[PDB]
Amino acid sequence: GASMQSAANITLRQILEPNNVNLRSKKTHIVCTLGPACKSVETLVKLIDAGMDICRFNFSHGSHEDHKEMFNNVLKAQELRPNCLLGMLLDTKGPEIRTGFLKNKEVHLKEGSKLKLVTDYEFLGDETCIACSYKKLPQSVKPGNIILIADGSVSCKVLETHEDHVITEVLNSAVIGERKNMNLPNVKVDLPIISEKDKNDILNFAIPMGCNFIAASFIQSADDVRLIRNLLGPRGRHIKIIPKIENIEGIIHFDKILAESDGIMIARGDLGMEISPEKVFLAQKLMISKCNLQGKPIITATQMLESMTKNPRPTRAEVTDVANAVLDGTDCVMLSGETAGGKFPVEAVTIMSKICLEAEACIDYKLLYQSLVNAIETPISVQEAVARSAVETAESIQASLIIALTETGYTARLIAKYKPSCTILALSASDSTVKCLNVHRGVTCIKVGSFQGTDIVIRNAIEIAKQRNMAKVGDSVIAIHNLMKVVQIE
Amino acid sequence: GASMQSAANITLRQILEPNNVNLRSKKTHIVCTLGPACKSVETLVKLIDAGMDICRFNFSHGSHEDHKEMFNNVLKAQELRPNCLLGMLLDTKGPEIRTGFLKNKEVHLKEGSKLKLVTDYEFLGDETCIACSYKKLPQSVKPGNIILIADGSVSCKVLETHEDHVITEVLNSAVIGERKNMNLPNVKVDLPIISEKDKNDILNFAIPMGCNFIAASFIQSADDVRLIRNLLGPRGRHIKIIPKIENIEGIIHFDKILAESDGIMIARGDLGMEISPEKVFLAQKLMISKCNLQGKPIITATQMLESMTKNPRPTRAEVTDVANAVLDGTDCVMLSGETAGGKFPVEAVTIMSKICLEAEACIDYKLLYQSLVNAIETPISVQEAVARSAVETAESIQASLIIALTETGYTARLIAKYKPSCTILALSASDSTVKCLNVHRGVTCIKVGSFQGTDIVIRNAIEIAKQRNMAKVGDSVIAIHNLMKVVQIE
Amino acid sequence: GASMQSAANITLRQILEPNNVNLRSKKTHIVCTLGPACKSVETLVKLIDAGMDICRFNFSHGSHEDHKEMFNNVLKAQELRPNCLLGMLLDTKGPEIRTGFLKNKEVHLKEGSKLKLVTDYEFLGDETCIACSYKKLPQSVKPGNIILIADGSVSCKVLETHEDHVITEVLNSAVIGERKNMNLPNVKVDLPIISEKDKNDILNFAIPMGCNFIAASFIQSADDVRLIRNLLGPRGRHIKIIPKIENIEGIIHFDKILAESDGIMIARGDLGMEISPEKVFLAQKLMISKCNLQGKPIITATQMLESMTKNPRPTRAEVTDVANAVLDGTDCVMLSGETAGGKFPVEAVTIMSKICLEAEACIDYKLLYQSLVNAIETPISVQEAVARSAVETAESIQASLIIALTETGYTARLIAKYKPSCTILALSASDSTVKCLNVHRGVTCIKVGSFQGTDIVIRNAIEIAKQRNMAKVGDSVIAIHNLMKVVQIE
Amino acid sequence: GASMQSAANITLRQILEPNNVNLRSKKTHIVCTLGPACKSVETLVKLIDAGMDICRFNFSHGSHEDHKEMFNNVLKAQELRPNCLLGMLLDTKGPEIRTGFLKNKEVHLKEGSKLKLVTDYEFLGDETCIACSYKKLPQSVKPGNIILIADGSVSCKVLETHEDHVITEVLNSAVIGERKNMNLPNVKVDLPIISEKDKNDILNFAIPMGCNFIAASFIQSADDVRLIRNLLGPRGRHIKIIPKIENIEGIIHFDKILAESDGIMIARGDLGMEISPEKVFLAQKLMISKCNLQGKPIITATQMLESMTKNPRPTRAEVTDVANAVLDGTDCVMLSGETAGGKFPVEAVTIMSKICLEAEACIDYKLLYQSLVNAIETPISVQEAVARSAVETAESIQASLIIALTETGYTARLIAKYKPSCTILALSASDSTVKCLNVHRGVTCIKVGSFQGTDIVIRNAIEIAKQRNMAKVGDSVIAIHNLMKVVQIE
Ligand SMILES: Nc1ncnc2c1ncn2[C@@H]1O[C@H](COP(=O)(O)OP(=O)(O)OP(=O)(O)O)[C@@H](O)[C@H]1O
Ligand SMILES: Nc1ncnc2c1ncn2[C@@H]1O[C@H](COP(=O)(O)OP(=O)(O)OP(=O)(O)O)[C@@H](O)[C@H]1O
Ligand SMILES: O=C([O-])C(=O)[O-]
Ligand SMILES: O=C([O-])C(=O)[O-]
Ligand SMILES: O=C([O-])C(=O)[O-]
Ligand SMILES: O=C([O-])C(=O)[O-]
Ligand SMILES: [K+]
Ligand SMILES: [Mg+2]
Repeated sequence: GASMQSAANITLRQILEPNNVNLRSKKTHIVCTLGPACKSVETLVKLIDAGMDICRFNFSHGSHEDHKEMFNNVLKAQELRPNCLLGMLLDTKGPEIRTGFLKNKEVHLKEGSKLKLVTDYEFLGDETCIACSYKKLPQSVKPGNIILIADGSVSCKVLETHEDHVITEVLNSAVIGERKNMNLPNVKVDLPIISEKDKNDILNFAIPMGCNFIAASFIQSADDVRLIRNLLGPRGRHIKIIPKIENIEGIIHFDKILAESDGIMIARGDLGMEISPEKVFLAQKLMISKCNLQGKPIITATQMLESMTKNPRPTRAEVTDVANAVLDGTDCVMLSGETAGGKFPVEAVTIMSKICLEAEACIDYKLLYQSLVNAIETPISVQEAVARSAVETAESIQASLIIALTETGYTARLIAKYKPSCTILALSASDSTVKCLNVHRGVTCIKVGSFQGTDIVIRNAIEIAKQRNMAKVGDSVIAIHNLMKVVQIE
Repeated sequence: GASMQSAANITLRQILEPNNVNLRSKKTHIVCTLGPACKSVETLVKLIDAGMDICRFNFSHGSHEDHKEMFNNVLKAQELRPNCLLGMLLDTKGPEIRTGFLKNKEVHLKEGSKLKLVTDYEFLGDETCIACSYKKLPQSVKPGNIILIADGSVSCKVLETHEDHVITEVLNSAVIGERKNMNLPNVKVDLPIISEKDKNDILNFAIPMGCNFIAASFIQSADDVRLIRNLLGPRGRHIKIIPKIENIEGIIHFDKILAESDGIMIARGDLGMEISPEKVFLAQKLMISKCNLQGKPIITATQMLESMTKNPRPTRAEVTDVANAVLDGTDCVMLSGETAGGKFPVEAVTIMSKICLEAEACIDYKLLYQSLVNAIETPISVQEAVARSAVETAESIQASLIIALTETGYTARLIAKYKPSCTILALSASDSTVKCLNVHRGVTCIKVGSFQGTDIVIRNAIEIAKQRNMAKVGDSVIAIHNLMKVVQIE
Repeated sequence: GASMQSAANITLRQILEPNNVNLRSKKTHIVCTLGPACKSVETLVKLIDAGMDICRFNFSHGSHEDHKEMFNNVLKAQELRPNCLLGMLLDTKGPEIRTGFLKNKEVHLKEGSKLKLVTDYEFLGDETCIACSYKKLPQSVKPGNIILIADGSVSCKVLETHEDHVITEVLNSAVIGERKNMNLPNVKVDLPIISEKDKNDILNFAIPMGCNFIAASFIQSADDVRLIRNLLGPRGRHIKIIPKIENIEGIIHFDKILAESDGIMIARGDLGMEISPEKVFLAQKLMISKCNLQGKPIITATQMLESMTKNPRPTRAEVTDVANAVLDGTDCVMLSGETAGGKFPVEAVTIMSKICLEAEACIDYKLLYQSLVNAIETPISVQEAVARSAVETAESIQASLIIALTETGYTARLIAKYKPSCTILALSASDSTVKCLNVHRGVTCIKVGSFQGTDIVIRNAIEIAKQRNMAKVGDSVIAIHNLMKVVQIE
Repeated sequence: GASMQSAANITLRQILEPNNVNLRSKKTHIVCTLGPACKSVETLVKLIDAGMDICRFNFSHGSHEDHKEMFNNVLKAQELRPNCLLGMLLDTKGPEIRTGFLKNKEVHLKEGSKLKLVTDYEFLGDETCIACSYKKLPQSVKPGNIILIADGSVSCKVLETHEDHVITEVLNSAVIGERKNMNLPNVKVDLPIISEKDKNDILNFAIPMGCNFIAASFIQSADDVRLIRNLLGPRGRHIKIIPKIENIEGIIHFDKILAESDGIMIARGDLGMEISPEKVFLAQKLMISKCNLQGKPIITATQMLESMTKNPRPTRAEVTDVANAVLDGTDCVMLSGETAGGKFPVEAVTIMSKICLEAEACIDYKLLYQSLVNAIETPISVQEAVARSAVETAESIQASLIIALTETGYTARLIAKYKPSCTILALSASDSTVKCLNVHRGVTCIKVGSFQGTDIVIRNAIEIAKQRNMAKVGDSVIAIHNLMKVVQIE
């Protein structure tokens, strides 16, 4: 249980006058799933200009080599955009059930047609016959059952179950590519949380490549989170674990999963295949509420701008979904197929930033802070109080920035919890910190020198803030490191 | 200048437990647009069972012939569903700009290909050449301009402009049928709000057929409402006027439009094409808030479950759009192409009812009553105070129903304003009242045969309520008629 | 414990413009202790005119015959004021320690002088030697102890202890009469809750004379209240038990005492002698809150306008004490020595009415209603719901009266709990009801005939209301009997 | 116009358990009027221990030499108590009307006795004839007029008026001394705001002796305040002007008077004689509410514990008066005759401190700060923001103190406005600041060295706070000087 959503203030002015502010000045961060549509350095720079903050590498697709290439192109895109430090997110395979490979890379499934599902996962399929990664499929499904494919974009009714295959009837026309996700109704999937393939993805890519986050697919318990932490060991001590909530067990054990985790991802695609589509908005709102209360970052994911895979504009529902995720209190929003395989990756990232800018602009921050402080039980730590004091002071004097000097990012995470109206400028001499803080709403990072003076580091930040149009002369800034001070910009 | 959104109480119970209640028990009413996909009595009966409350007739499509056949098949579906009293809504053409007629009724437009937009509206087009209703189109657009087609699901870049035609580039692949809506960028449309074609539809369909509402397209002022009211005359005195807000002028003059109107339609499709898409959510939240304060009913429309024109289940953004429209304070939600030309009309309506039930079970109704009461100024009339108290009493004792005895529907309209947790049972002898109240959230009507004893009317209504499983023996009911009484079911 | 005090609104015009209103129009009711100072029918009539609602007969003073003569003078006063129905309250002796009788009816005790305390209670004393009613006095005190007399107005330090007597030092100058109350420090009084004399006062005066309330001195448990209820028996079934909280045991067991009681008296005199004076204001604010939350009436008693026993004007502290008792939420305020023995009984009652009216005019009834409704947990009974709804409907339409037709008084008590801005006119055929309801803030009673109908009764009530200037033509009145109706005075 | 009162939290524990805490640890400060009852150094030392914070010298009484010997005795007492820095308050005569001098210095006026009131102020009166300071007296009052004496403790009905005297009837029995204040009914007193006697008192006592405050009698306008400021000149620039509101003119112009002043004194004695006594509680609450809003200090004065001039313990009304002034939001409470001429001055100050501590113990500081912040419009100055944050932080971490380094007292006043739960420890090099901040609730000063750094002054303060047990090992303290730092006591 929980109670929700931030108070809005909408004027005619907001609806009619254009919001010409920079797309990178927004508070909500964007997770972009990388793939063929945005592989080039040139597209990665365009995505940075449009508002990309975190890069998602889905290990359910591609290969280590193709992911290694995309990763290095991101590093080259960062050399072209020095004021942008991107977080690197590895999204695991986990205990997934997938469709197979295809002869012509795309099949055009038609409503009313029969589709045979085979267990030979090496088989290159076509619209008449496709493979399933799950060898127990014939024994697991029964005639009448609805197999869901690609976030439920395809529904198949089981007609007959055999020894090695299943005959289905396609219930709707859809075009799908390779290795689409699947859901088998009321089937207890006999698959480990961490497979040998997951182990090779984490140890042989995540740790050597320098990923900041592990988005663990299908987490069911706090024990699963500890298992990954242990797998990561001493070398991966700075890699954050973001469990993905996408099954009933993740919902039931949410509170404990959240306690062990470094943040959460609401994996609505697979979740909306497991539970009734109408139940997902409840699960979304509940999980955001809880995360906001614990000060843990949350990523709202999947089918946010779905139509944008084919159209340069989103539907009406898609706009409200992004806006309402922001007003619910999400730290991040996410783009999946819209960036990885769609026709308009840049225009998808662009309008998402515009929707975030609009939604953030009508939030009632004075009220938002009051509602947080009322929910959080006091006494609180000295660090939390000073962090909170910074947010209230910033709001009272209409300060442009909160500058936090932090090695671990702890101070910045504490300020972020109180959702200030202004940007948080986290200043750190750690490379993991400056990229890990990207998952927290409204936190912008500057990488500083390891043993540099408090006041010189603050002036260099003010100088970069002036250089980035974040603050002008005459403005006030809050500086925090246990103390808080108000500096007038000059 | 508004402030909004109701408080949600979400438990694990709500997420995980199946809701097995009747689809017609929901408070949010559904407007279905009728068309070829639901032309049969069998299908029209399935939509009634699924939760349809108001039938929409888009006079921009079909013919007077096709619409008469449709109207009469609804009357036939009602004979089979006597506990359901549907409202009939005529949606005007208005000062619209449309794509013309097609050779094979449907075309597959492809990304990067050229499209010739001609001004001869008799030209049966193909994927290379399509007619445009606004003869002034070549002199109205300029090279580089983005023409929007079918709620902006098709974007066209003007390459060159000629005397009688325009040459564009199809910026995305899309399949479109006949008479798709068009938006011309920054063009002041020289067309009347009420045309001769519109007058013929109102005077020779709406009045003879007995339409309960006029959804007036592209309303820009209160004088346009006054105009339709005077047009309707005495013969159409019980017909409600529902201005559609779908342009900048409709937004600017919203307050004056609202004051003259009988309710509002948020026509997001054409509005989303007129203003930047990211600004539609702002418009929607502001208008719902303003209507909620005035006690005027509001219909949230377009692209609510768009993906369901092809798939038997919606996207994650579609589910939240509906849920959020309900939590915003909308009275009705609408289906356009999802029921008119879609492949899954019955499943579209069904999931829409399920999302409404799920969102309504969230609302903290005691907090919602308090916020309405705080935002309204005391003193109010004796009539409003008694309606207000019926809602408060109903909530305090957890009453099953609020039974309103009303000729006009005014009492039911007042109770509905205070949004109670239980159903408002509106008892009227008037056929127009009974069918008009369908636009107010949570109002269910019984048509009474006479105006006998005040206690016989109430007793017979409880007997009907019990049979319909709305009320059970031992429940309390509130009866309002100026007084309020609490009655025990026996 | 609890949390408290109602919202005040002070304008300059309230401070400067005179309050010309009738003194009996106030909501807060006055309890006047009757004695030699107000024995005459002539004075009792002026006391009615100055705002007296309940008469207190202190059985610690006088005699049965003297109390009977006064009671019959109250009945003659009421014949001259037929619009005034006084409640009769018997205050029991209880387990009290009293000073004796005096040779000259008064003693002028001088600071520094020695005072001998004797145990022969038949001895008429003087300035040098006064009797004490507690035989165990010399064995109950030790040298250095401070004996408090007359609400702590006299302090005596024990110098020496002997078999049959005690020698003390008068610590302050004071003039005192006979049978003043006493407090012995750290003494658990070896006296019963109800003595044979208390039994005789109850059964031989309260039941035969027809008293409406028993204010029981020194109640320590719910067992004491049940003892009294059983002592009253069938003949005393309509007599209300108002326990007096005047010792630690009464505070410790307050919640259980309150549950059995029909109301509470904050007997601040003795309580102020038993506990530290600074602690009494805490006890008072807590008790009023607990009573207000239960809908049980409370009387704030003792030393409210003390200085007015000698002066025609009160002190600044005395005015704030009365005003603050009203804002705290007391139902009644009491005058003890101010009316029973003082030099200005009429001017004491006059100013008390005037402070009450001034403070009642500060109250924000909308905020007061909201607070109570928030504090009381739902579901509430249908009866309590319609009572609550009559309060809200009256405030919403600015109604002049709440007309409640009740036999037992139950309905009027339910309305009185939600503290309306307007008077509650209770109509009852029961003579006990009509006199008992006086202890409730804002309730005015009219005795109706047993065989009169609802319409006849509501019409005569409205007629009396016009005659009494309680309501005028054009005003709205709420009538409740389970239903609520709004009536226009014509 | 205003709305008010601080929310209480009372438990049985606070009522039954003894609070044996140091009387100088309270937040509310005490203003003591010095007179013959407390002339000795030994008594002044006991008054300091009992909780005296400001010394009032009423120049309406005694001689210039009497006040000087008194001031010197205060200076001597302060040498025995060095951890206590008292404020010196001069109370002017103003445009006052007084009773004359007596040949027995104290007379006993009896009820129903005739009294002559002469205009020759050189006459030594008895109970049959007393002098008046207003020569215009028999040309200002008519038969039936009630002349008031000594805060209205004596009422005098005019029997007849002549040329040099009047004949009145003593309406009550009272013993009075020399120079008692007087109020003439509906008479416009033709006297100056500051007389030549007031001029000599301000210029030849307040400036040379070093008074910190001037409580100016009967201030009517902002022009009167500006006049005193002009008189005080640059020599007395550090002297605070505390206007006394004791007339209709002072209430009508309170806002402009408050704007010009350094604080306010609610002079209830004369005020209660000018307006109806039942209206004084309205004035008190409105004025406190307003002063609290502007963060200006307010003193609640007269008859707070009046009965204590004769008794070692107070009335019930007196306890609620002090307690309720604290809960209303008063900075100081004052003692007049209780300390200047009474029989029990030490016990009066003791009980006053005990009531303060009790009232302060039930204040909800988190709710108080919330209400203050909501009542003050944003943006505010950086100085007010930081000060506000010191309060919020202190409450969040349960800090022991707020240490404010301030030269003028500006910082400490800004903190005092937000009423923290912990003591404000103001540190200043200035002697006037240290003795002026006493008028602000919860402020304690330590006088520091002028040429010492911030960090040496803070660690010295901590060691003094430790010695006084105002802070201890393990505590958090907030240090403010524009910044806020949280210091751990080690
Ligand atoms: N009566 C009808 N007959 C045939 N097709 C219809 C009918 N009504 C709607 N449609 C089809 O469904 C689609 C969506 O319906 P809808 O009523 O929303 O029309 P529209 O083109 O979007 O215009 P508008 O902006 O007025 O709603 C139409 O474009 C059309 O293809
Ligand atoms: N009926 C009476 N006859 C004579 N004197 C009375 C009477 N009632 C009260 N008094 C006088 O008024 C004073 C105050 O009255 P009060 O009723 O408060 O009694 P009390 O002595 O204070 O005892 P308690 O604690 O019951 O109030 C008494 O002490 C007595 O002097
Ligand atoms: O993995 C995801 O993001 C999902 O399933 O939605
Ligand atoms: O007309 C409509 O309904 C629209 O444009 O959304
Ligand atoms: O009996 C009383 O009223 C008292 O003691 O205060
Ligand atoms: O002067 C005063 O203090 C008064 O009148 O109260
Ligand atoms: K004076
Ligand atoms: Mg005075």
